[PDB]
Amino acid sequence: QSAEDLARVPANSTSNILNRLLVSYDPRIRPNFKGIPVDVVVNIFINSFGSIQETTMDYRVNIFLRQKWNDPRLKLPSDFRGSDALTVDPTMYKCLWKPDLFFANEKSANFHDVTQENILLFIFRDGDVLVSMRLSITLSCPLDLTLFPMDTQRCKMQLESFGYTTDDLRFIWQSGDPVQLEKIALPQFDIKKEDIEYGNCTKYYKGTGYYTCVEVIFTLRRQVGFYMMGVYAPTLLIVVLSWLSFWINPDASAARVPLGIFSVLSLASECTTLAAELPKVSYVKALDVWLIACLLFGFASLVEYAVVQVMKRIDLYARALFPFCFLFFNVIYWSIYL
Amino acid sequence: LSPSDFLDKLMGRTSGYDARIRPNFKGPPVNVTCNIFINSFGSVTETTMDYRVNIFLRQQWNDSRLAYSEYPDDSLDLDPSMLDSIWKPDLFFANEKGANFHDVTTDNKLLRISKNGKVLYSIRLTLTLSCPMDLKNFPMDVQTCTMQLESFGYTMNDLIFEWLSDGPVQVAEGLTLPQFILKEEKELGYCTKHYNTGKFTCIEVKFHLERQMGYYLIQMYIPSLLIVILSWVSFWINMDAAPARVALGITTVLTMTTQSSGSRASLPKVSYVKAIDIWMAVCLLFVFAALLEYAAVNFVSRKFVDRAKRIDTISRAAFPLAFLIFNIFYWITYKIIRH
Amino acid sequence: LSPSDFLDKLMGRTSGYDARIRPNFKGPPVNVTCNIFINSFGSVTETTMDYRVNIFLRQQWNDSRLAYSEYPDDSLDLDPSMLDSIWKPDLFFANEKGANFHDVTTDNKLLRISKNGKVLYSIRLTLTLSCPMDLKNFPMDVQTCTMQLESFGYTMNDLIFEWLSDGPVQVAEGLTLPQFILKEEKELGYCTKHYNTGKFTCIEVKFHLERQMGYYLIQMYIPSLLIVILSWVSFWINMDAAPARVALGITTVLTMTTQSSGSRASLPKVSYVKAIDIWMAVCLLFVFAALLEYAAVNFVSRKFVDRAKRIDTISRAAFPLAFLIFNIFYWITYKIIRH
Amino acid sequence: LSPSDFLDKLMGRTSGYDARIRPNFKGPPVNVTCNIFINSFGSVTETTMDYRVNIFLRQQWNDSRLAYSEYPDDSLDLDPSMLDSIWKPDLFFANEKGANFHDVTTDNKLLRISKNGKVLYSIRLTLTLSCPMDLKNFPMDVQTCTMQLESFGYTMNDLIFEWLSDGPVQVAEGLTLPQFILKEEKELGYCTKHYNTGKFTCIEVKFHLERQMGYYLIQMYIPSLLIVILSWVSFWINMDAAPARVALGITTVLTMTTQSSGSRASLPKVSYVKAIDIWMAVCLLFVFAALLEYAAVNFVSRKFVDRAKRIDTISRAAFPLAFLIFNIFYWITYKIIRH
Amino acid sequence: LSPSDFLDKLMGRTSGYDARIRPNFKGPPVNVTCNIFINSFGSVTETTMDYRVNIFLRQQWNDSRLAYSEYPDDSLDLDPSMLDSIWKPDLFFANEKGANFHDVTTDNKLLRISKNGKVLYSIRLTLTLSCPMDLKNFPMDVQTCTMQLESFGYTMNDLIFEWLSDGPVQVAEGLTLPQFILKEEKELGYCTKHYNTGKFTCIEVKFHLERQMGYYLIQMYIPSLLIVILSWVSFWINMDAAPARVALGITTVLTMTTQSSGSRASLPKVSYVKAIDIWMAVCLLFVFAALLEYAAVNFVSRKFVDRAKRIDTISRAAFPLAFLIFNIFYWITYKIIRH
Ligand SMILES: O=C1C[C@@H]2OCC=C3CN4CC[C@]56c7ccccc7N1[C@H]5[C@H]2[C@H]3C[C@H]46
Ligand SMILES: O=C1C[C@@H]2OCC=C3CN4CC[C@]56c7ccccc7N1[C@H]5[C@H]2[C@H]3C[C@H]46
Ligand SMILES: O=C1C[C@@H]2OCC=C3CN4CC[C@]56c7ccccc7N1[C@H]5[C@H]2[C@H]3C[C@H]46
Ligand SMILES: O=C1C[C@@H]2OCC=C3CN4CC[C@]56c7ccccc7N1[C@H]5[C@H]2[C@H]3C[C@H]46
Ligand SMILES: O=C1C[C@@H]2OCC=C3CN4CC[C@]56c7ccccc7N1[C@H]5[C@H]2[C@H]3C[C@H]46
Ligand SMILES: *[C@@H]1O[C@H](CO)[C@@H](O)[C@H](O)[C@H]1NC(C)=O
Ligand SMILES: *[C@@H]1O[C@H](CO)[C@@H](O)[C@H](O)[C@H]1NC(C)=O
Ligand SMILES: *[C@@H]1O[C@H](CO)[C@@H](O)[C@H](O)[C@H]1NC(C)=O
Ligand SMILES: *[C@@H]1O[C@H](CO)[C@@H](O)[C@H](O)[C@H]1NC(C)=O
Ligand SMILES: *[C@@H]1O[C@H](CO)[C@@H](O)[C@H](O)[C@H]1NC(C)=O
Ligand SMILES: *[C@@H]1O[C@H](CO)[C@@H](O)[C@H](O)[C@H]1NC(C)=O
Ligand SMILES: *[C@@H]1O[C@H](CO)[C@@H](O)[C@H](O)[C@H]1NC(C)=O
Ligand SMILES: *[C@@H]1O[C@H](CO)[C@@H](O)[C@H](O)[C@H]1NC(C)=O
Ligand SMILES: *[C@@H]1O[C@H](CO)[C@@H](O)[C@H](O)[C@H]1NC(C)=O
Repeated sequence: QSAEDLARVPANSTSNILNRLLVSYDPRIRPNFKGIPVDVVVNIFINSFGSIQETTMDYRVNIFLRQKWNDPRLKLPSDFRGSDALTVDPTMYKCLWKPDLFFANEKSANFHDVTQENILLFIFRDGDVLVSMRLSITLSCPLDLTLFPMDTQRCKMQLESFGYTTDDLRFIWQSGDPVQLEKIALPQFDIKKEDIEYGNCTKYYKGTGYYTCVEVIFTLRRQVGFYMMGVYAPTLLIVVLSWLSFWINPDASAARVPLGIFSVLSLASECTTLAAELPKVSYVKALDVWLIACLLFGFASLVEYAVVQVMKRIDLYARALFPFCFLFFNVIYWSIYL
Repeated sequence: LSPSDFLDKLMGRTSGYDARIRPNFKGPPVNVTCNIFINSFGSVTETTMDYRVNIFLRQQWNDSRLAYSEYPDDSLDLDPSMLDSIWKPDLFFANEKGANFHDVTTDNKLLRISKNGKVLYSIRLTLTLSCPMDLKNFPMDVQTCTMQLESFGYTMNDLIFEWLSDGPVQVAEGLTLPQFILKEEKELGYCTKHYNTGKFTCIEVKFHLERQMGYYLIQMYIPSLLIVILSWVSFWINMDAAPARVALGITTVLTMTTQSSGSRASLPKVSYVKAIDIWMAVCLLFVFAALLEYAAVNFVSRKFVDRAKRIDTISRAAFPLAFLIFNIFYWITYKIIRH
Repeated sequence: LSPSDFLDKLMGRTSGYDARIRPNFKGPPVNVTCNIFINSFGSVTETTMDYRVNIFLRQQWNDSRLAYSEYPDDSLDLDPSMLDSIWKPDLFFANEKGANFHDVTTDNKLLRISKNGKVLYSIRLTLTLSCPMDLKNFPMDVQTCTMQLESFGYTMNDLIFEWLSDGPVQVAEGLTLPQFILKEEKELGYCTKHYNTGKFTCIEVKFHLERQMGYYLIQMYIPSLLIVILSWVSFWINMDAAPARVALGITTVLTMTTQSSGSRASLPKVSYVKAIDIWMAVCLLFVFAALLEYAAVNFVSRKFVDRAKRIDTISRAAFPLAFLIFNIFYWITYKIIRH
Repeated sequence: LSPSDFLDKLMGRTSGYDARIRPNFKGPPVNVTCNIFINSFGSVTETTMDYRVNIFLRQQWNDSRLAYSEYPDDSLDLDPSMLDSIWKPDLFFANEKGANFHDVTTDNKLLRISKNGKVLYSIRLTLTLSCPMDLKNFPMDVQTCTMQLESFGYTMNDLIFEWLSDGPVQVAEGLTLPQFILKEEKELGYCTKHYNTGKFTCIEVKFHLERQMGYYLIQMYIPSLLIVILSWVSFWINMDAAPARVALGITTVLTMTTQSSGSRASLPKVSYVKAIDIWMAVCLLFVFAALLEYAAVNFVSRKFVDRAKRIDTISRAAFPLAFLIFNIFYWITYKIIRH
Repeated sequence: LSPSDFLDKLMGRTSGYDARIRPNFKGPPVNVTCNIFINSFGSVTETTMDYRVNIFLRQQWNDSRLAYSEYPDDSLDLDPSMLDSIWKPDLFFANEKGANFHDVTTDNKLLRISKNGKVLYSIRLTLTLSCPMDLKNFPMDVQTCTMQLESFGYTMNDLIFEWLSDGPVQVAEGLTLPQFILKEEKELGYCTKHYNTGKFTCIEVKFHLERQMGYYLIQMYIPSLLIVILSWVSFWINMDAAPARVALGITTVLTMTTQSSGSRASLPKVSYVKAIDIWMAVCLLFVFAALLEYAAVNFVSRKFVDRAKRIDTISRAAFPLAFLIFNIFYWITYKIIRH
């Protein structure tokens, strides 16, 4: 603070005569104090996007949160030409004002400190201050998996101000390619740059001001192939098996016994075995509707066996009605829940 | 002039101010008007008995040692780093399991001093609060997962917390939980600790949770009830045609045992009897009863055939009455009364 | 004249005081009196042999150096930031696996000096202690899980711990564990470790955790018991029948195997045979024996009926009595003689 | 004099060493020869798409202002405490998720300044590196997990990374991954991130993680083959045995579908079709095709009686040809056509 | 005078003692004699190849600079705060993944300066070491869990570690593990690394974890063996009762497939073949052979019924001998040959 000098030429002497020793650049008060609102220009750059836990409703994402604004109190003097970007080290990162943004739906955010600190700050000639920082956030998006094996989840990330209203701080995107991302592979979902829809949405918190905010809305379409080749076509095959079991002879035979007692057992031991693999969420999902319909059809097959052996005239109607009755449900279900 | 030295002229070293003496020392206690604003909610985990909530917390209190009328700027802001200079009331969540602040891109605290000395202190915490749950009646229950704010070191003769009037606890809209549905009726209340040292203020809030049984109906009630009806239909046949009746009995008992296995495979890990395990043991018992009815009919049948048809008709009239009586008792005692 | 600056002359620079020299140095030891207040309890895991407990730990000791006489206030306390200016006894937990203080809205540390000299120190820890669990008789066993306070580099001629006289460890009232139940009788005493470098003071608590057995009784024991009774009912019918007993025998075998193969996801993953594994293997052996000793009858039958009738008449009393002697052995071995 | 005081003389408030500017500033780049030495390689999961590594990272670079010729020591060391008083290249892993240093007894950083200007900086890091792996051909996949180091602040005008000459990346002998096997062929190259401001330097090393298909081939593939063979043997018999054909048909269909749904809960939880799913679906389809062939030859038996026998004898030679054609079109496209 | 002031007279900034230089400089290397005392040994997981310990590390050494013969107290001890004023050997664990000190109620470390210059250092560490286990013969394996202490930047001619004379590694008396048993045959050796720079010193202690398989012998082997016995007694007795034969065949191959593929969630997930997997596959092959030989007798049936029954009796005599041959050649291989 009160140290006289160490050097006069390089890019540290200009910072020493710019703040914390020279004329008061108070890092507590914003630029254009009681004047115009500061305009922060944010543009994240996603490096990783994963672990969408359907039991906690969160997703982890690593960004490069670049934010760039205009501070007229850091106007670099014309003594030099080589310091077009006066690079201040993060030891003095707190000696100059920085906008206090925060993610309004984060859960446990933290910085990165591998081999160095991961914050870079530039100060330009015309006063434009630039702050890049690597960040590892875990935001929360409310997953509504009612249409579970065919659902589309929108998950949004919203940056906000913390203590500065709209007439003091104001966020705007870079207006050219503001949310970039690397080639990233979700385990179950499918992130797509075609829908990266973003926008401003300021909040009107009552009594105290009108705080600024921006947000990105990713859209994830859960791909269906494992479920379709998993718990759809073998289960439909089990039901079709128990349909075609009506073609075995009942007259002087005993071989429809296993084809009943093992059809219903197999469909039940498929249903309640699947009941652990699915996400543990206690409301009606479309897959559960499919499973209960297939179990109802297996039960219907065995009760048709019962009614033809408690009462040629019923089997010929069942074989042509109920495998034809499956088709209406298989049309309306994939028309409604898809 | 500027705020950053006006705070040094108000609370700093030159002026008279102390950072660990409460307002109105040796007088009336300080009334902290505390309210919260939750954002997230979840991880309500019945294996460790604790949920996790991510709240904003606003405490506002007055101290005339910061009353100023020197210049018209009526909203002073302290940075969240020199926050040890002002006096701020201690507050610890008396049932937490581990909890901490947020420090992303800035410090997530705020301290705004007004003109009349009324200061307003807003923090952003995440909390792993403990909640003693009760799964005696699992798929039809209510949890009264609560949350307390208690003073630490200051008795009720020195500091008193009180909720804000106009909706103290709020909820961020569009808040979905994977299991429960948080009610719109949250009961704010006055807890109070009466310990050997003194009496300590303790405000509290009680959320009500309701587990929605829609998945358990479609996956574990309807199939088992269907299997019980199928086990009826098994011995509802008239003659002694063996393989159909034996087939349906073996079918029903195998699928009921497999249902019970999977129900243990997916449900919470709790070692006392739950209202879903009662209803599975009873269905297993009824399929056992139908198989035993068939075995008894075969054991008496080789006069004998007349008594065999008589006990068959009596059981075919009695088992629906028995299951209806059980189902009536079960659903009244679990869905209606303890609700 | 203020409690901020009175301590700076009582224990600060202009005072003879060292925070690394115990009271009564080169004299009698320091009788630190400790007592605990357990807030939470749980996470009792059989995979890592630990259990997590969230305690209010207080400890008091009186030193002659920290006694004042001219001050108006009886008991003054200092901020937890200046807790490096008083000698505090190094009380470490001899079986922990990681502990951490709490710092929500203020650090949860309190130290209050009385007038005569009695220092009080109350902190809030979140430990995860390690109690070795022995699941030899799993669905009916107790767990004596302990907590061992100790000193770290102060022998018993320097530091000595001891509990309070009335109510050392008082667990909170609303506790509910998912598996166990915390028995309300907490044993407490000395351990007093005698290492090869001196006798180090120690105090310890032992909690008893008893299982709740009702869920295992409903979902493990009773269905398999009814299965083996029904398996005896199977071979009690006539022997001149090829598909009339194979059906019920293989039904009992399939239900037993699917029960014992679905129950393996709800037990603690240890690798020594416990009680429930013995009981689930013996009933499976019994229904297998019933099916095999029916198949041998069906073999030997084809005066050749008399030998099979003798075998059936012997086995119909052999199987239930040889089961209800093992049942006696089991329920006096695991429930009675092994406590 | 002492080496610590000589370091204070060489760089400090006496000489003109500025620890914030690169060596030979306003001049050529400064090459940093970097090499790593991995110690652990595990937790390579498919749920969060990342592995975890534990490396010794070493960097050698030339510093002009750190030469000296008036000291007896051939190469000085530097204390890990006073280590932020020197220039160090900002080097971060561009694909990391969580990274931390170690200090188990002391800091695990070591900085050695030679007599001519060479500087060696060796640290021990633990990293969670994010590699995106695909499981399009799951049980014989070969995943390339990359580790890319790159600069943060300086462009390639200032800082140029390059691997060492002989043995840049070495592996601690005796590693064993649970479900993978690491190949000794590590392909290392340049990365040269082309951004808008400048081309930031970037180097990378790719390990070739290969999987071993033992557990999958014995638990799933060989049972699938055996069940297809049993389905063939079902209709390989003559039509005189009406029970046996449909019995073995239902038998093979059930064991195929339950092997599928039992394997389905031990594969990695993804949502696109793996190579094991195509096999466990086509085998089920061929078992179902054999059973539907039985249904057809029972439907046509209402060329007076050989209308079924000719079709059955055609199937008894046409289904093994279909399975063989699928095997040659599978074990070529997954085992040798995706290397 | 006071031990703090006399200590800072001995080792302060004055009196010529630099902490950043080793004792006996330019001479013989120091002999750091260290020993450990482990408390917890838990979570030996197979999915990440690690194990967590919680040890007391005590290391003693010499330095002539910290010698005195003028003070009454013979063994001074400095508080764990000012431990940066004494040279300490910069050890680290050569394979630990994550590791940390303890900080409950104090720092859990101690440093005593004896009168003869013998310095004694004692830490309490929590470590997560990495041991590369192999589960090739899974329920009968023996693992060697190692722990290596090493120097960080001190050559063999600058510092050497060596174990204590008597009792260098000793466990707590009451510890236990869920799966393994920690034997009392630990081996203590040197594994000195010959790196590029020098021969950095290192010592190693290896524990032998021996797995016990009562749980697997009860719940993984015996059900499948009884299922194989049922598979034999299928065709041992029921000659002409085809509906009482096909049913037992379907049920036995179905319950064996279910037993094989519904009990893999309770086994450690690896990809190479384990012993229990070989045994499961051979039992599946045997029940498949039973069903296939039934189908073969049915095929050769439809003048030759004597040959059919002869093939049946030859198979009923050959299957027990073949299974005993496999069982012996498996058990003497895995239990006695590879142990
Ligand atoms: O005084 C408050 C309490 C209230 O808490 C609910 C959460 C809100 C989120 N933003 C961020 C902090 C807050 C705010 C900003 C500046 C001064 C006071 C203040 N707050 C919270 C407030 C709302 C609005 C605003
Ligand atoms: O002496 C004590 C111990 C006792 O511990 C149980 C927990 C309590 C919580 N609050 C926080 C600290 C405490 C307290 C305040 C002032 C003097 C002594 C004191 N305590 C704890 C006490 C109760 C009450 C109070
Ligand atoms: O030198 C030692 C090693 C020994 O380690 C086993 C555990 C012990 C419990 N406490 C921890 C610190 C210790 C101790 C005190 C004073 C000098 C040396 C010293 N330690 C450990 C010791 C015992 C006793 C004591
Ligand atoms: O302007 C930017 C934004 C952009 O963010 C994506 C991450 C990148 C990583 N490194 C570190 C900071 C950055 C950079 C260096 C110098 C001036 C501007 C600048 N950045 C980020 C940039 C890329 C490239 C570079
Ligand atoms: O250059 C290196 C890399 C190498 O990393 C593997 C582990 C080692 C452990 N100790 C600690 C640092 C190290 C060392 C000392 C002095 C100069 C270079 C140097 N290292 C690491 C080295 C080995 C040997 C030694
Ligand atoms: C975006 O933010 C709010 C949203 O309504 C709006 O008031 C503002 O004018 C918008 N445009 C900007 C900041 O350029
Ligand atoms: C605080 O609350 C108490 C409650 O008894 C009241 O007497 C007092 O007037 C209130 N206000 C102040 C400033 O103490
Ligand atoms: C604090 O005191 C002032 C006195 O003017 C009063 O207006 C204000 O309402 C008080 N605040 C609270 C929270 O009681
Ligand atoms: C501590 O208790 C012992 C009794 O064992 C007594 O001899 C000693 O004087 C006590 N010390 C103090 C300071 O009270
Ligand atoms: C205070 O010290 C004296 C010992 O002379 C005794 O009255 C008492 O044991 C101490 N009080 C405590 C330990 O609370
Ligand atoms: C560093 O200096 C040495 C001195 O011999 C020289 O050989 C080498 O080329 C220089 N550069 C690098 C990158 O090592
Ligand atoms: C660094 O590498 C460059 C090649 O790009 C070479 O010209 C130069 O001599 C090397 N050494 C230094 C100190 O720049
Ligand atoms: C340490 O070990 C070396 C090994 O040669 C020995 O020469 C020396 O006397 C030992 N003791 C010391 C340095 O105090
Ligand atoms: C330290 O020096 C003494 C001097 O006699 C010697 O006996 C001892 O072996 C040395 N080492 C240790 C570890 O005490």
